[PDB]
Amino acid sequence: MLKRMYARVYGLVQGVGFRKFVQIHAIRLGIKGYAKNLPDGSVEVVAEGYEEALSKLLERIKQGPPAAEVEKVDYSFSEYKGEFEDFETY
Repeated sequence: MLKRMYARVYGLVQGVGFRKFVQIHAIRLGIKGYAKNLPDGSVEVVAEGYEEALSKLLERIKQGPPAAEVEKVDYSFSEYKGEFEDFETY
């Protein structure tokens, strides 16, 4: 039922509202975790919730808002730990 999803996102994905787009969708889907800006310009997303919710969020992560140029997303799944209480940015 529940999983953790990790995604790393490459392209033009900083300074373009990419994480605001991801956050709005994560909240709608009941997902907790975070989207973190890495120094190299990539974004890490850690997301926990229902597996179907994560599948839907992954679609949005790959899509991005129009200003974002999403070129590649590497992702994987692991055990839901249930420790996140909100969806944050770092």
